[PDB]
Amino acid sequence: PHSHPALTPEQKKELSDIAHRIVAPGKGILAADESTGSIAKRLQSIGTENTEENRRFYRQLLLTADDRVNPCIGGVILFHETLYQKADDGRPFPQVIKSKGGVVGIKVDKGVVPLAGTNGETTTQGLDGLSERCAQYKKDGADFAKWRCVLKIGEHTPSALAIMENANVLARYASICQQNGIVPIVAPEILPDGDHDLKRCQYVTEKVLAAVYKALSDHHIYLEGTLLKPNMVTPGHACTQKYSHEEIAMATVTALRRTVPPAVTGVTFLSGGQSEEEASINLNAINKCPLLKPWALTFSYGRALQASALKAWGGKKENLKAAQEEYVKRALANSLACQGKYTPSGQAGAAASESLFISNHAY
Amino acid sequence: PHSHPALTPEQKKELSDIAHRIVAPGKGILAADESTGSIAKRLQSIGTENTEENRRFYRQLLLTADDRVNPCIGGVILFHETLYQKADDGRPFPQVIKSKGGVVGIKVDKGVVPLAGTNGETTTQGLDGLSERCAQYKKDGADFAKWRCVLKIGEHTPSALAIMENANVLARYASICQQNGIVPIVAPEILPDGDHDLKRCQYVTEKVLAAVYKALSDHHIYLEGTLLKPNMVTPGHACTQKYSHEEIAMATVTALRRTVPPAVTGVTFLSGGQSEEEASINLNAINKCPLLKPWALTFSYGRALQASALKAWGGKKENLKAAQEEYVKRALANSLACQGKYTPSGQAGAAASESLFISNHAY
Amino acid sequence: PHSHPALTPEQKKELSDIAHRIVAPGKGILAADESTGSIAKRLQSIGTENTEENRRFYRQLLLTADDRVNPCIGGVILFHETLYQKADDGRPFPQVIKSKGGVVGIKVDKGVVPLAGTNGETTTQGLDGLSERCAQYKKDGADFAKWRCVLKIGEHTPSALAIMENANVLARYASICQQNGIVPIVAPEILPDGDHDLKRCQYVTEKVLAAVYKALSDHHIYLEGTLLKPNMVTPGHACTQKYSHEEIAMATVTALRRTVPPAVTGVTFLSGGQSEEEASINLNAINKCPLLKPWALTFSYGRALQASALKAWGGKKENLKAAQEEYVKRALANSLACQGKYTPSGQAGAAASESLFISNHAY
Amino acid sequence: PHSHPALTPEQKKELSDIAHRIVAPGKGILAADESTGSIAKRLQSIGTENTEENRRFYRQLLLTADDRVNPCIGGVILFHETLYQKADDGRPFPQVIKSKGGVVGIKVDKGVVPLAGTNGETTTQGLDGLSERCAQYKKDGADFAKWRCVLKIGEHTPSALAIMENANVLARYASICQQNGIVPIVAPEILPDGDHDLKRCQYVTEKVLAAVYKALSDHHIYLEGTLLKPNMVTPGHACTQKYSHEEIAMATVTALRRTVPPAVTGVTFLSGGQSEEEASINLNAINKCPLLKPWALTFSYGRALQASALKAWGGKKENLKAAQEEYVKRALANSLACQGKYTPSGQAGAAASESLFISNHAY
Repeated sequence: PHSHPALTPEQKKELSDIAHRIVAPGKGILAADESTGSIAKRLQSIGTENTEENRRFYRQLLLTADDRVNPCIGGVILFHETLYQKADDGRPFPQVIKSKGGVVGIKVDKGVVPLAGTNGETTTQGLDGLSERCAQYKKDGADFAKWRCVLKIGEHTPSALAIMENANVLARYASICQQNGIVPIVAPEILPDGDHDLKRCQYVTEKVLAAVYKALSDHHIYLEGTLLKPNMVTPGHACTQKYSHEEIAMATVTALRRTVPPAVTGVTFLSGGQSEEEASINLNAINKCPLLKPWALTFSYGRALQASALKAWGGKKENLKAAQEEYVKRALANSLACQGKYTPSGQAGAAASESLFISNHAY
Repeated sequence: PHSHPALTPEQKKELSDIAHRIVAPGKGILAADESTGSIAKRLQSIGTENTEENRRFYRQLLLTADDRVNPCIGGVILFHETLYQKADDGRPFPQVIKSKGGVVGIKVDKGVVPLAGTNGETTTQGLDGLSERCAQYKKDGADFAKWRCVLKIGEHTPSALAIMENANVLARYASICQQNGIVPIVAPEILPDGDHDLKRCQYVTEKVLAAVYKALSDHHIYLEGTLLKPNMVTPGHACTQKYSHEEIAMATVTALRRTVPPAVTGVTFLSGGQSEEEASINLNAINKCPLLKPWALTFSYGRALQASALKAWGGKKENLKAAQEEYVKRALANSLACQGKYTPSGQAGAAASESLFISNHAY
Repeated sequence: PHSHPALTPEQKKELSDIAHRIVAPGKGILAADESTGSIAKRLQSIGTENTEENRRFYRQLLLTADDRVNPCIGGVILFHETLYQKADDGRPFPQVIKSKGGVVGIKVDKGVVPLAGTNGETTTQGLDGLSERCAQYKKDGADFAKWRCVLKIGEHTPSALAIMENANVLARYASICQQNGIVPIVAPEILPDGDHDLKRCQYVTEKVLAAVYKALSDHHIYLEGTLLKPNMVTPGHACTQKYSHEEIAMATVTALRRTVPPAVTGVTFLSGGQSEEEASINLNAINKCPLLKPWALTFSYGRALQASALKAWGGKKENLKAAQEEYVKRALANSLACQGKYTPSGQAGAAASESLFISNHAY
Repeated sequence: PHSHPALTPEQKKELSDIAHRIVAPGKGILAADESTGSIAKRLQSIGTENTEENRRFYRQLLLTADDRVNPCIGGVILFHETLYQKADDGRPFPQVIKSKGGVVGIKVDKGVVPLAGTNGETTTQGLDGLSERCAQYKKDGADFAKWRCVLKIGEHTPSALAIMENANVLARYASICQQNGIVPIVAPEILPDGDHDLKRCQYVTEKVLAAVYKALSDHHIYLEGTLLKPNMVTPGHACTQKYSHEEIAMATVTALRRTVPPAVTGVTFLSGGQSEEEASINLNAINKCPLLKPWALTFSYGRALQASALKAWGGKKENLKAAQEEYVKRALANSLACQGKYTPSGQAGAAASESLFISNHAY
């Protein structure tokens, strides 16, 4: 085929600049774009209600930390509502993140819907009018975006149709984003559920990353103006055989090494149902693995960067300072891990009180 | 490759029923689903401004036609606004049609959107919420829907990307429609512009369809409960090469046979700017073709049915008899054509009616 | 693709004329292409000497079937060896086939080879220097040729790579043939092995059939000059449920209706371990299935038309006239079968055969 | 999809070992696999008869030089013929090559065959018997194989079919090599013929390479035990534009970086028709590209090493030492180039080269 410049060289420069500012060495992303119902679950768990004012409050907390976290966070992923929310001193949240030293992010997908004739599979929707939302959002104060899809490993899942769909739908969204100066973060989230061991996870991950990078090539997306946010190679949470961080490190680096091109600027690992300490330890391990790593390997933790701070606040407005402090600490730990310079804090077991959910309820 | 029934015998049986009723021998489709804008223009050229009760009376005129049209009409495709309009007595339009023996349909796409670095090509949107909307429409009166995808022929069009995407989006629309118990029509309209010859048009038509039914397969579409709305096979509007209606017939059926599996219940053609008489002549020829045709070949005419009828409107109820019979005659002509029973009927009348150039400043 | 003629109108016709003459009403193909090894399996199994002469005799035995067989046989496929073999009357085998009114065909494939990473599934080799061979074969008296690609239904098979590989390989073989003026017989044979039921067999047959034709489109294959040689949709040879001949028929017709374009001239069927009369019953049932099938449903049986003949023969040249009559008998039956006019006296038939699964000793 | 191993750790390791040995710092590949007809091109030129005698003596001349270039050549590819020839010492050529400290490789493909419906595009053959052959070659001393794929850019080429077909045939070739302990060097050769610009070539390159590795994924290939032999991104032979060596590099490295997985152990650039001098200059430049280059960039040159050495021969025995020192000369400078340590840019205007398409005679 032959030439048809989708983006101008000027636009290309913009995307590269931004995509590169986010994944700077030592920085990572804080994912605080949880939807209304989702976050409602968090407030219920402690003893707090889920009101507008409260939401505005909790957010303001993580967002008002001291400048220790400044060289640690390259970006934050906000929820639509939060975008137009003001601080106590009247400062708009988007601007307040700017003052710290990071870029504004915004979730844009409109939830997953089911696929007919598949063993409980889904694809994500939300393309209708996307470009308009992006032009407006760029104007309002956001620079990049996050779009998620959900795949699961099982007997004979994911399906050819599922990997096919999501990978093309992700490329589709990506194209739109760039035409509006928005760096797209592609998130091919695989479920850590099941009795599949580590081997099966690595196998599934590769074939996915292959499917996603081909779809993007066909779609003419500017790789340098993108980011990848995948799951680490890990067995099902119900799996029997335990593995070491070294094995978890090797497996993850290997799959990416065989599927992610060096044009890609960064791989931002999500939390993935892991506790705070595990997340950090795995991040450090991945950045220690003796293999050639051309792209920055950082994090994009949601609750993995919160947990403590959450129950620290506990609704009790007076518990503010202590909470914020806990979170700041978790930020430093990660800043160190993404650069292979972190060391464990404690080998006891203060991690997750709802870990494997199959035996006797959850929400 | 493990199957999963997206539909049960009961689900299937229903979709297969609605499809056979609309394409029943003699019956064709009335596509009067023009958007508020597109119809505003149609009205303005006869002293009628873009006002609701105008376009509500216009929709009523056609709908309130003498029972002679009952058989000619298998199905009527409506728009959101019209679907919720009542006739001058109290009964809503869905019921006016149902009492006449036709089946109700609804247009559900949300227009087109520019593509990822292509040659001015596009893809169609409208998947968000489609699911609930399909159920609300079912509850309200729609038993079938319409989605339109537009292709273009050129030195490098349609592109490989173009074909793939437009085919994937139609299949996703199709599935969701079938779950909600609504028959989905697939309309992959190629453009009749440019100086492309008949062979060019035919050949392009062949690639796109092959990929379409192949896309339908991958999503597990119940072929028997669907309708294909293709652009008839003809050269470009700028072509200087004359062709008989016979040649045009051949290119059409030949193209169909090679890509349309016999499971498909019916194929309804579009006009494409061609005069209503010619649309009827061509349609009649396609049906007189010696080649075996396993699927019904009828019509879905909008302009080719409203042209003259509207052209004979002056203001109120005066032409509310003159106009009706006009469209009635056209229904009676096309009903014969879908049966190879349309006597040539030499067009020995006044000029064709759409946008006729008597433009200076009259009287 | 703008439009690039890969075949001329002159070229096309020749293909379609040969393609049609083979599948005329009553006609069917005799697949006596039992290779040097595969024949030994059925020759030196019963002690009969495996030798070129004995092989030479056997063929001429079937090839001398009087004029009664003529109308029943459209074409005969031979092994490379038999092509260059003459008869006792000094005449070379091809000339005799032709004087009978049948077309001469030959197997061009070079056997299957396993794929690394699959669960026992294979692909086929044999394209090297095929054009050269096709020229020599046309030159030598051959008008058509066949190539087989075998697939298997299992726990997780067939795999996407299986479907993809065998399908794209068939399309290549076909385009080589068409250029040399050779009618190709695509043969996606799915083996009846495994404890899978009827519906399952239909499902995996549907996807395999959708893939094959999409590939041909991409390769610019002329469907009007080809023949499809598939297997019948039946349960595995280890199923617990018995089904009626009407079921296998309805399952077979519906599947083809959902995948094969009306442009395809004919479909030749495989025996697949069926009894001679069982294959006969089935072929007759498919021809009377109330669904509208647009193609010629005929046979391409080998063992099913040759079983009794070998046995009747006994290696004694003195049983000649008996052995032939066994073949002739079967040809007639299936001649009546390929057109739904074959009913055993009484007009009621046998359903099951083995039943070593549909009883008590299966649980 | 489902997990299915193809190679054991035993095989993987051995594969990586040979691969890394070849693409070692300072080492590159000598391509002396010139078929009888190809050899007859220049042997006739240097007044020497085309006989196995001098053909043997020529290849010998290349091997029997001084060990000053041993660190230079890591691999040598020959023709089937030379594999079983011997030197004046009495020992076989592969012995000579092994003792000299180099890996023996052989060409397995059987030329290019034309594809119908295309604008003069081909695809390679050879797969038949491949496995049996490679087994024979390895036992004989061969360790790596070569397969040439051809791709010409044009106003209508490469076509999807050309890119699809050719990529899968390479995946097939590799898989078989792996199962036989042979390291497959895949090479999608882009042709410099045409008037096209530098950007156009890069655009196509990126598309091709994306399709190549995608196919490698589905076929379950071990990329660590594979090598890539691509062309450098340059303008067409009839391009009226002038480009600087560094600019040529940039474009080439970007194409690779945008599509090639870190897993790929080495990238052996093909001569492509440049003068020995610039072949080294461009390769040299490519290594000075400040962008991250995670895979060895080296050479796979034939004429680019033998060119001057041929002139210094012309079928004479008195010039043994003569011709040799020219080869040693060529090899060394390229070892330095593969290290980015070859004399910088400057020598571009003392002699210039064939570029009549850039003078006033191109109008």
